[PDB]
Amino acid sequence: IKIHTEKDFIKMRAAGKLAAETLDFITDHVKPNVTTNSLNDLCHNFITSHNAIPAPLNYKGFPKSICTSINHVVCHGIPNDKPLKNGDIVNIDVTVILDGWYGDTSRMYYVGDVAIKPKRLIQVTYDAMMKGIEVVRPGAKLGDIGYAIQSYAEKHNYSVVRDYTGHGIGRVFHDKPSILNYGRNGTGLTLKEGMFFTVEPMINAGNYDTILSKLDGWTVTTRDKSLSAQFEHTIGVTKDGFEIFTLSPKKLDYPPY
Ligand code: MET
Ligand SMILES: [Mn+2]
Ligand SMILES: [Mn+2]
Ligand code: NA
Repeated sequence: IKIHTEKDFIKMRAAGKLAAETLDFITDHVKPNVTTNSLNDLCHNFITSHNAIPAPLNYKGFPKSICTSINHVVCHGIPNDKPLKNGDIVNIDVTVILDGWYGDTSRMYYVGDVAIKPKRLIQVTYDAMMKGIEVVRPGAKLGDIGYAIQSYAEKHNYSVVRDYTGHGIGRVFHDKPSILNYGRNGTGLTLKEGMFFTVEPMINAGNYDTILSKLDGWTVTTRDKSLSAQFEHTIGVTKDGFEIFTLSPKKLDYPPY
C-alpha cells in the first residue's frame, strides 16, 4: 500500500475537484427521455475540454467514458440508447485522469418524479458512505469502514453488495487495498497517513446477491431485480482524520439538486 506525501495530495485535490465538477455539470441534463449515451457524450467533452482523460474509456475494453447504472443495475452500467423514464433512478460514475492522477466519484440522480421508496434507498446509501468515510484516521482499521456502512444500511432493512468494493487510487485507477463495504470493527489492515482510496458502497433494497451480464461483460444487476443505489468519493488519510477530494463545489451532494 502506497504512502503519499503533501505534493501528491495537491494533485489528488485537483483531479477529484474536476471529477466532482463533471457531476455538478451533468445534473441539469438528467431528464426523462434523455439517453445515457447523450449523458456520456456530455461528460466526455466536459472532461477533455478541461485537459483531462476519462479513465473508463477502453479500461479493460470498457466501451464508454462514464458508467451509468439505472434502477436494478448495481454498478458498471454501459451508456446506451434507451430513453430514461420518469421515476427511474440513475448512478452516474466519473473518473478523470489529470496530470496522471485519478479522481473517482459517483452520485445518484432522480429522473423526473421519483417514488418514496427509491428516494429512501438513495438517502440511506449516501448516509452510509459518509458513516464509512467518517471513521477514517490513522490507526483506524479497514473493517471499521465496512462495519459503519453495513450497520447503517442494515438498520434500514437494506443489504450490502459483497462482490464489488472500493479501492486504492492515485497514479493507478485500481490499487491496493480493497475497501469492503461490509465488515467488523477492529479487523483488517491499519490505516496510515498518506493512503488514498475510494469509498463506494452499493446498497440493495432486497437481497445482496448480484449477477454479471453474460452479454456485455460489465453490467452488474441485482439477482432479485430489486433497486440498488451507490455513491462514491475519493479520499485521503491525513495526520488525524480524512480529506475528501471529490466534494461537489456547488454542494450538490445528494438529490434533490
Ligand atoms: C470501467 S470503470 C469501473 C470503475 C468502477 N465503477 C469504479 O468506481 O472503480
Ligand atoms: Mn467510480
Ligand atoms: Mn471506484
Ligand atoms: Na441502481
